[PDB]
Amino acid sequence: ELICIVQRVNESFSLHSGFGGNVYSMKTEPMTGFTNVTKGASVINQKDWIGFGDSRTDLTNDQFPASSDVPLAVAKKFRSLSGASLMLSAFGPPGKVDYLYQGCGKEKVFYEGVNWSPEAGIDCFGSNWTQTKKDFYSRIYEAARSSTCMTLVNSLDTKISSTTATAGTASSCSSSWMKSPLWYAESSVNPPQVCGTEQSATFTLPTSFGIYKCNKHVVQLCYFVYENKAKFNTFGCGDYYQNYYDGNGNLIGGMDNRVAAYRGIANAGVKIECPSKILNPGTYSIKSTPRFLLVPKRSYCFDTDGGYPIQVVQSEWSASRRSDNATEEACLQTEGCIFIKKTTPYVGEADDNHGDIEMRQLLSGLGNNDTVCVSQSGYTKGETPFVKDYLSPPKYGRCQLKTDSGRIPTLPSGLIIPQAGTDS
Amino acid sequence: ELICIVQRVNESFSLHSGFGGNVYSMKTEPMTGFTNVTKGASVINQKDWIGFGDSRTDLTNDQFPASSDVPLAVAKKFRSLSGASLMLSAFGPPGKVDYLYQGCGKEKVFYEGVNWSPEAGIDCFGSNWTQTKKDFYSRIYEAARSSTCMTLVNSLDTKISSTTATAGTASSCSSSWMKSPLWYAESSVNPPQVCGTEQSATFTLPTSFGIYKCNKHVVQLCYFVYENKAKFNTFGCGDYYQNYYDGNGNLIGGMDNRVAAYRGIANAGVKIECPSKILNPGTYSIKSTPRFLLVPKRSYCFDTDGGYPIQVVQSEWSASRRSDNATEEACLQTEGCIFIKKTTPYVGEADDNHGDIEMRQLLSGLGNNDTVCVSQSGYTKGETPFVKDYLSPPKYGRCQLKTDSGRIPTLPSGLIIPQAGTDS
Amino acid sequence: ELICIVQRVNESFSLHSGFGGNVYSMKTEPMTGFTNVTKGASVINQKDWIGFGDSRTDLTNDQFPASSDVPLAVAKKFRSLSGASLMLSAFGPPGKVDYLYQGCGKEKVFYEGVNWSPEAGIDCFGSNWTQTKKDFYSRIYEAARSSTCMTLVNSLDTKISSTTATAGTASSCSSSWMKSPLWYAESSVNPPQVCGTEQSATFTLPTSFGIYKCNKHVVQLCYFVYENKAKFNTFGCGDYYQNYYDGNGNLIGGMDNRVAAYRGIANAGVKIECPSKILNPGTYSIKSTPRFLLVPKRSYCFDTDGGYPIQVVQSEWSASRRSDNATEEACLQTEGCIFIKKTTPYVGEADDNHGDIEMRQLLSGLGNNDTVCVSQSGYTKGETPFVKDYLSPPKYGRCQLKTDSGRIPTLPSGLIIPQAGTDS
Amino acid sequence: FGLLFVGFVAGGVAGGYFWGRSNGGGGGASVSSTQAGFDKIGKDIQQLRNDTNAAIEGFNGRIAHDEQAIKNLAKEIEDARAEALVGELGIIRSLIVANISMNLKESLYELANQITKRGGGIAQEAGPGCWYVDSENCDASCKEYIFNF
Amino acid sequence: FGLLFVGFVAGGVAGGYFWGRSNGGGGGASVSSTQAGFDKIGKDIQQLRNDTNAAIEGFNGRIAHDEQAIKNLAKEIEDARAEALVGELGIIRSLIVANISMNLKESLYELANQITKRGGGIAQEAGPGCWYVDSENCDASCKEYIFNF
Amino acid sequence: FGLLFVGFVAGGVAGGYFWGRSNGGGGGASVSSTQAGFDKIGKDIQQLRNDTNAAIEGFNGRIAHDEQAIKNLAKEIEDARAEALVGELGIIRSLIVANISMNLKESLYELANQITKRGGGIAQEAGPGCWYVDSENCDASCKEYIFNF
Ligand SMILES: *[C@@H]1O[C@H](CO)[C@@H](O[C@@H]2O[C@H](CO)[C@@H](O)[C@H](O)[C@H]2NC(C)=O)[C@H](O)[C@H]1NC(C)=O
Ligand SMILES: *[C@@H]1O[C@H](CO)[C@@H](O[C@@H]2O[C@H](CO)[C@@H](O)[C@H](O)[C@H]2NC(C)=O)[C@H](O)[C@H]1NC(C)=O
Ligand SMILES: *[C@@H]1O[C@H](CO)[C@@H](O[C@@H]2O[C@H](CO)[C@@H](O)[C@H](O)[C@H]2NC(C)=O)[C@H](O)[C@H]1NC(C)=O
Ligand SMILES: *[C@@H]1O[C@H](CO)[C@@H](O[C@@H]2O[C@H](CO)[C@@H](O)[C@H](O)[C@H]2NC(C)=O)[C@H](O)[C@H]1NC(C)=O
Ligand SMILES: *[C@@H]1O[C@H](CO)[C@@H](O[C@@H]2O[C@H](CO)[C@@H](O)[C@H](O)[C@H]2NC(C)=O)[C@H](O)[C@H]1NC(C)=O
Ligand SMILES: *[C@@H]1O[C@H](CO)[C@@H](O[C@@H]2O[C@H](CO)[C@@H](O)[C@H](O)[C@H]2NC(C)=O)[C@H](O)[C@H]1NC(C)=O
Ligand SMILES: CC(=O)NC[C@H](O)[C@H](O)[C@@H]1O[C@@](O)(C(=O)O)C[C@H](O)[C@H]1NC(C)=O
Ligand SMILES: CC(=O)NC[C@H](O)[C@H](O)[C@@H]1O[C@@](O)(C(=O)O)C[C@H](O)[C@H]1NC(C)=O
Ligand SMILES: CC(=O)NC[C@H](O)[C@H](O)[C@@H]1O[C@@](O)(C(=O)O)C[C@H](O)[C@H]1NC(C)=O
Ligand SMILES: CC(=O)NC[C@H](O)[C@H](O)[C@@H]1O[C@@](O)(C(=O)O)C[C@H](O)[C@H]1NC(C)=O
Ligand SMILES: CC(=O)NC[C@H](O)[C@H](O)[C@@H]1O[C@@](O)(C(=O)O)C[C@H](O)[C@H]1NC(C)=O
Ligand SMILES: CC(=O)NC[C@H](O)[C@H](O)[C@@H]1O[C@@](O)(C(=O)O)C[C@H](O)[C@H]1NC(C)=O
Repeated sequence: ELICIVQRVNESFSLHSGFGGNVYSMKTEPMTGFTNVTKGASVINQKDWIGFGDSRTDLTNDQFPASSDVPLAVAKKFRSLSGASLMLSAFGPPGKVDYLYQGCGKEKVFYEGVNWSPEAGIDCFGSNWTQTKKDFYSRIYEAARSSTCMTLVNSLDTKISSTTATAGTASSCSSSWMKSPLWYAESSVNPPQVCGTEQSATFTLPTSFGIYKCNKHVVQLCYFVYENKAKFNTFGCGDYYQNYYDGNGNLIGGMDNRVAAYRGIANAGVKIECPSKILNPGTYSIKSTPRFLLVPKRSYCFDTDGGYPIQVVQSEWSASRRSDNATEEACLQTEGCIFIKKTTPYVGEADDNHGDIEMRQLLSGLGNNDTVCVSQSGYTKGETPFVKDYLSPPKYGRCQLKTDSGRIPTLPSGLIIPQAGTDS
Repeated sequence: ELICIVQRVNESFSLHSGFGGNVYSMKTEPMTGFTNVTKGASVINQKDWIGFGDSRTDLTNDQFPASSDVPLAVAKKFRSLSGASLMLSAFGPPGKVDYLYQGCGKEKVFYEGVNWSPEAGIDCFGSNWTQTKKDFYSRIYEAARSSTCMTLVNSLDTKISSTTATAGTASSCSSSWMKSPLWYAESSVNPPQVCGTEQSATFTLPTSFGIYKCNKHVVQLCYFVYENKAKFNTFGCGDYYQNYYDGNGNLIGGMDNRVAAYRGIANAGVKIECPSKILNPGTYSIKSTPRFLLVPKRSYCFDTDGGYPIQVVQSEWSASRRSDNATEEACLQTEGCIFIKKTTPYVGEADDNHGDIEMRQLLSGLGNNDTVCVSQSGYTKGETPFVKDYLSPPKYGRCQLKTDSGRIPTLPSGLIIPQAGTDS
Repeated sequence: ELICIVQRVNESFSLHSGFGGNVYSMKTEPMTGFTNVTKGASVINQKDWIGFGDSRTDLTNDQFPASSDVPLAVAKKFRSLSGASLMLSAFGPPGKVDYLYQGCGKEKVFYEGVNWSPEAGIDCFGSNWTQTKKDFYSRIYEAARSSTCMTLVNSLDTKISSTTATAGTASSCSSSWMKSPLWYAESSVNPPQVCGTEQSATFTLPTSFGIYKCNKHVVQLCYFVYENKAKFNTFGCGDYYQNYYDGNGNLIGGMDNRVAAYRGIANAGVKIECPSKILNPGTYSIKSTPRFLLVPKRSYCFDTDGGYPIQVVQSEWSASRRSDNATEEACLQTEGCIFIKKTTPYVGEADDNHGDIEMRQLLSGLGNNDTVCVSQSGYTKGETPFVKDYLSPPKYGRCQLKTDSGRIPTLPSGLIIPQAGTDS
Repeated sequence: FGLLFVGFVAGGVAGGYFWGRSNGGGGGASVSSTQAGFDKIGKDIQQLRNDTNAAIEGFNGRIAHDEQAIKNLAKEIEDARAEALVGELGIIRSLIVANISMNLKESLYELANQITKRGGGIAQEAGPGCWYVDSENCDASCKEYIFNF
Repeated sequence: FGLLFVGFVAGGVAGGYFWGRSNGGGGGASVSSTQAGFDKIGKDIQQLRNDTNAAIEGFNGRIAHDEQAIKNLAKEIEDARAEALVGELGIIRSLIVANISMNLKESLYELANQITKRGGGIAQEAGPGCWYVDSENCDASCKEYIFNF
Repeated sequence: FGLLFVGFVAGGVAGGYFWGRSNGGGGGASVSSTQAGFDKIGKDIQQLRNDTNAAIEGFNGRIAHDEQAIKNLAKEIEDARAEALVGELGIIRSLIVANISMNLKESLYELANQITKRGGGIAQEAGPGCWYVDSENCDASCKEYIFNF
């Protein structure tokens, strides 16, 4: 009696081709799946990263950890002071906090700026600080994607030719002025029979700052705005002008009226525009209309040694106070930047303004020893190479790839019969 | 009696190594081969593409499909009018056709321009329209590789300071003038005892046009050319000049004689050069020598939202009429552009000028539901990853790769004997 | 009696998983290892490369091969002359050697320049030739990464308006002057009652040179430096100035005092700065302060047709003579360049200055038929895809990749037992 | 018909490995039992698919490093990249499969020797899974000792 | 000498699978027939190489998305890319081959059981392709029934 | 217990392929000799690992063309690239291994037929490596002729 072991399958059994024969089975398990994604900030390398911050990241703050959106372990990785902002420290308005930011880290978190919103009610002839703000922070983010480190340069080398000149003050600027720019005036210039001599000035973007090296510098080439010639002439004579050339004499910024029209809002009187250019280190020259002079005095110093895309985090107040989203749109219109945004408003644990639950869980990624990618869509670990949806740029790291679930191959399971040969 | 089945091969049998034993056989079939390539235009995605065109793509044309180089199904995908060109609609010369091109498509076919060749015999003091033409179409192609959409902006916001001034006319320009640029004159300026006041003007490149968004704008900063100072002084006084600065006052284009020499061809008298710069949206300022003023009035509006390489198609007349290849060399000297060229002349089916067989078979790719790559060498389907020759850039899509035929691996066939083990 | 062949392993036997069963064995051999790296220069393709050189590469030299750092087979691939440099041939100082370099090669070796060091003691009012030197050679290296060929353009088309003018001479410049720039003077200008008329000049960067095509040109826009206005006024009047605009009139280089400060070292008297800009081909305009005029007369002509990263080789003297490393730091601060540096000083075989052992073994790679990659770390063959350490950029070719030795997989050896199935 | 081949069935009917018998007094009409306790199997199937992970853990661990600084997604790029990677994966799948398919069918060949070596050479290898036992010198609880059914 | 090994031949002489015989009255000089109608084979060889396409269709369908905007060809780039891709392909080839080589030689092992199970256990598996038949209890059209030659 | 399985040992004790014997007068306690001169083996092991190179020479010959003009190393890029390449290599390894593992164990199956075809059908295939020889019709230098031990 011939006695076999016959193999056999149903209309519920399915074949699976291999390179080396094939296989039978009723069910399969997928080989891989997607990798969860977490909203917010995080970092792929914990010992090369730096945050710059404010009260919300300050541990010296008399109210920590209720006033903080981060744990301490994390708060140690920030260069914060309560009430600071990068902007204020670029200008040092009268009676503000003047923290010399300086850190070095490839991944960079920026979580400040609220400490100069409209609420700061800083005047000082500010044309539209929220504008100044946006253009400022952009050049910052523009320069911090390509830099390792950053430091405030809290005093620039400067000189004026005019020796009679004196320094400014405004009812509008708490009866003094900015730390930068510097403002110089001529008492004698009298539009009505005297118009004085043109003032010169020069200034030097240094090649280093202490241990920090300067390839590129973020400054403000500041000029005055007037409604018109007639408006201005009630002070000066002819056109207003204020101009910045380099060592060769090519013109970089400023506001020379003798070639372009006036643009000062009606009856707004005098204002100041403070657009931020990025300049190499070096000595730059200044020519102004005789009675007044303006001079850049601080800067932000960056290297060209390389950086990861940065993480800019939403820094507004609570509903009650007047904020703005000037660093959001700055992050948006700038390459290699990444915004972090709350879906709700800020609801503080110590103040109304300090200690948001959403933020704490947002910034909690900062956090972990095992983030592997960091995209505009949030951040992942390294479970699989795939994501259910695209990881939105800017991103860096071992970033996954959106594939459709129907393409993820599968592997046999449950009851399994081999196969081999034509069997015929 | 031991009774076997012995396997055995000849000097006509060849072995084939596998990872898992090897194989014997007298012949082989290649695993893959090359993929044919078709000259001409085509598109990889039929529902995201736009053509801009002329009579040769116009279906309203009283003579379609004899006057057309495309089928209708295809002609529906163009924004054409009989006798239009992008250039004319940038200038609107007197008695020309003035079609407001606007489409949005990633792949973009450009098949027009012949309706302004020398044959158009447009004068209007044109220095060398064929030059103007080339520099025009380049900035267009330069901006359309990086844009999704495009629209003619057929009226720009403008203002003059001088109020006595009046608008131009030329025997040479059908006794009127361009739609753009706009031309303003001073009756009183008399070189010989009067020289009048400098005219100012301003203009605004808008941030959008209807549904179309403007990141970048293609304009003409137009100026006058004179043989020399003496020539000019018979009108104006000192040097001629005409200058364009931005909102900050940096100079972009124009022709200021007071810093550079004159260059007007001998006894050519006055001419106009119309070079095309790409400018961001915004308000730009103008200073001119008192008697005359010029002002840009139209533009081409593009987004920065992204584009595929474009396909520029040879748009000349038939032998009998005077054409030029100004859009060929414009396509050649510009990144991400692709030219489409006939090997013969144009031989029309309705006219001499409308209905070429070569063109119809060239543009027939536009056409298909299954083009997968589109290179300067023409276009392929997705048979194989290889091509006999290189697919010449610019290209996009699942583009094949030239490998030598001798490297394409092969697979056994005909009589086949396995192998396994040292057999010893 | 059941009689088997049992397989069996020890605590010294290790398993090896395959896709198709596994394997046993006491030892393994690695599948691959690293590829040695050789310091110095070499080339991946012997028939497309060009060196430009000096006595050290010259075979006509009455002392070859003792005066040479290369073999002859290699020396044939250079465009050298004893005592030449690219710099001198850009200026042709009085009584120097004036070799018209011209070669075409993708890989490019530059091994010259020592023949203008401080030792050359060239005066001619040189502000800081070592500066001039660095900025020169940079624009050269900047333009030679992107070019196939290069030729000296030893005479540029030029014209002056002033007809009274005459040509310069200096006690300091061997009682004549540079070949370039050209120097023009006004006898009559007398600061003290005469100040003469402004001189104009123009010049043309050609679109080709003989068989060599010019997309880009390396020139010197040369100007004078003075300690101050008072210093200068003892010659000229008001400010000094000297300016370069293009055909449109945009300003490229020069030194106009009327907008930027003076910067001439104390009591240094007059000097010359010779910074090198890269300009397209075309006609460029010049305006100078009346008494003097300067004009560019030579150039280096490059194509945009493409190039490999270049190889710049350390060209100093021996200890005894005064050299500099101006082409080292030029190579360093410029993209796609590669420096080649000796660890010892130069110790010549014919002279002290000609025939270094270290160099000969450095440049011996030039050399071989089988270099496959060429990095800032030296050069490899094609043994393996890996290197023990990173191959430092700039690099090109089939460049290896540093992996850790512990990751290089291995393959069984010595006694080997198969395996298959759960065996249970 | 016994271990190199797989048959089918209709309607109801289970599937798998069973136990069958052939002829008799010339000629027979066959007779198929209802599976043996073939539990060595299910231990190994459980072993094997628990091994695959080695390669699966390998494929999972490899995600390449990238860096875009650009604000808008590179979608064809994304999906070319995703298509290449799913491509590579398809291969891997195909190999685990063969790595079982071979190794499963290499241990179905490591059970049918247990059967050919207990009652031997009574068995008389009709190859694998199948054998030739005469009802002359081996009978009924000589056949419940060996086949286990 | 019978299915795990392949021999050669010179001059003329065809190649393939044949039919051979060994000894006799002690001792023999061998005798090789001229192939059987072995048609199950050629059906399967035809089956198999018609399957390969599955993987070949797979390799064909994968062309990566690229976009250059540049007017001059990137030729080393082109050919590095082409070399990588031909590289990947070489592997695939090597696997189809093994996938046949194994599966062909797995069905030459699904024909020689048909031969070892007709006249059995007269056959007496001298392994595969080869067997031990005595001229005592199996003769001449018992041997044209079984081997088919 | 004979060629599909591998056993272990402790303390001292060599490893490899040997020669064993089973029962006797009912029942036996086994007896294992000290390897045969199994030299066909070591010729083939030497053959085989000398073949691998074909694929190893293939993997070695493929280094992709690159060009950076940048002065500072792209280290994540470098190592993503290096990780991809070591990745690809891991696969290749895994296949040479199977390519031996299969081909080694396919020639351990091309030695145990030499053994099953000399004294036959005295041998009586207890599969491979193992066989059934009666002490009735085959004895002692009939057993030094066949097994070579
Ligand atoms: C390896 O070869 C086997 C056998 O030739 C292939 O198996 C075939 O697979 C198709 C599905 O693609 C089935 O429809 C056939 O019935 C199978 N035939 C046999 C005889 O099994 C298998 O496709 C190949 N492996 C791969 C990865 O392609
Ligand atoms: C898998 O292993 C087999 C056997 O070791 C290799 O087959 C050898 O291939 C070479 C050609 O490269 C022939 O010259 C030899 O005669 C073959 N030997 C045997 C015993 O078949 C085969 O090369 C390996 N597979 C791959 C893809 O390299
Ligand atoms: C192919 O399958 C075999 C058998 O299932 C795998 O072998 C196992 O490998 C692990 C190590 O990863 C060992 O610890 C087990 O003992 C092995 N089991 C057996 C039964 O051999 C092998 O890993 C698979 N191949 C690959 C490349 O993963
Ligand atoms: C084919 O056979 C399998 C088993 O031989 C059937 O699977 C059984 O399905 C029942 C429910 O109907 C489950 O409770 C059992 O767990 C399964 N048994 C095994 C051994 O897996 C399958 O339903 C059959 N298909 C058809 C169409 O009859
Ligand atoms: C080796 O053997 C094969 C066949 O066994 C020979 O191939 C035959 O070639 C003839 C012509 O000479 C063809 O008509 C047949 O179609 C082939 N037969 C088969 C079965 O394929 C081959 O010519 C032989 N080589 C040598 C050198 O003798
Ligand atoms: C396991 O067995 C192997 C061999 O069967 C042992 O390897 C031998 O080691 C000796 C030295 O102790 C060498 O001189 C021989 O060359 C080896 N023999 C062979 C055949 O390779 C190994 O030492 C054993 N391991 C243990 C722990 O006993
Ligand atoms: C420099 C300094 O004292 N900064 C105060 C900082 O804003 C601080 O966070 C808050 O200061 C306040 O005046 C404020 O409402 O802003 C009172 C808040 O209680 C205080 N909050 C905290 C958390 O410190
Ligand atoms: C930009 C400009 O012309 N500012 C003038 C400035 O407002 C003005 O001179 C200042 O007027 C003030 O009422 C003021 O506080 O603004 C009093 C200031 O002392 C006075 N400052 C000066 C420098 O004159
Ligand atoms: C606006 C308008 O009427 N354009 C005419 C357009 O050129 C048209 O294609 C051709 O017009 C002509 O005058 C010409 O020779 O150009 C007569 C041609 O028959 C006509 N051809 C066609 C196909 O319309
Ligand atoms: C560029 C320039 O100076 N153009 C002057 C222009 O040719 C000239 O004033 C025009 O001369 C004409 O003969 C002509 O048709 O060209 C008559 C025009 O009315 C006249 N136009 C004006 C604005 O004066
Ligand atoms: C144009 C010319 O005669 N150049 C001489 C060149 O420098 C030459 O290499 C060296 O010239 C010298 O005056 C020198 O010390 O520089 C004498 C050296 O012996 C001579 N050396 C050699 C190798 O030619
Ligand atoms: C840059 C500048 O103003 N140079 C003036 C130049 O040194 C001066 O005019 C020259 O003075 C000299 O003593 C000299 O050799 O330098 C005599 C020269 O003939 C004289 N050259 C001229 C052109 O006047």
